[PDB]
Amino acid sequence: GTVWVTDHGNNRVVKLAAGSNTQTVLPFTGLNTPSGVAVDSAGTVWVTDHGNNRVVKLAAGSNTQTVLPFTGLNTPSGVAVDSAGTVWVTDHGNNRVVKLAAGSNTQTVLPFTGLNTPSGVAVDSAGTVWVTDHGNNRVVKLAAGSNTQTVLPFTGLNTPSGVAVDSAGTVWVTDHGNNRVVKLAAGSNTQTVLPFTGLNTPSGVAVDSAGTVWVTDHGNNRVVKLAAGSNTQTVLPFTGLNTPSGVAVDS
Ligand SMILES: [Mg+2]
Repeated sequence: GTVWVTDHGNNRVVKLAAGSNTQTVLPFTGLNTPSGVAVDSAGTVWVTDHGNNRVVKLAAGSNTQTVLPFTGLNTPSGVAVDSAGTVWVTDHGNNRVVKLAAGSNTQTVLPFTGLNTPSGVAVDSAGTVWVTDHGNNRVVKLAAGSNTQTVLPFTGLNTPSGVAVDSAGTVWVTDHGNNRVVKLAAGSNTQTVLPFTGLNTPSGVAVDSAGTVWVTDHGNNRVVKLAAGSNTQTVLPFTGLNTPSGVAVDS
């Protein structure tokens, strides 16, 4: 239930530990316009350091930032990590999605086709990869071991900015251009719209195993949350956010 946020406008990553209402600032260094964040159950944090065309990670309680050995990134927009430690990145400026398997020294390009300005990525424990294909107003997926993408049956998306998936295969998307969050359950082809209100250019979404949903409400400099079944959003007690770009939660 810990929440991490890329506080883009302030070139920093903040967190609110489970049970705390006072954020901490993580000791990343030299970030610029950081665009997204991913975490694992060990509390390692990965960040797309967008303005520096790189991906960095920080282990829990450390003072060591590691630059991951990706190649040729341009304006990278989002990151996802699985329990095996593979890292996926939406390489926005190159219209592609790349990954580093844990322990690999060079990235792989995923066999998506026709992407434009991809904005975000999520993975599940089966290794399925979902991408917000922002420039085409759609969400695409590759199943583990497949090289044939499919397009999810969302409707009416505009400049979608981020995606999250749970262990049941439900998919949530920040439909940025429409100021809303939409979801599709696994066996569903009819989206619902979550009861957030007053969102402005929402930038990212995270879910936990209990079905709580957190959203970086970028245009209002805040993070909002709906617990599973809730109909009233809660503004988290972060302070000083500016143009926040992404959010990740752990269990
Ligand atoms: Mg973004």
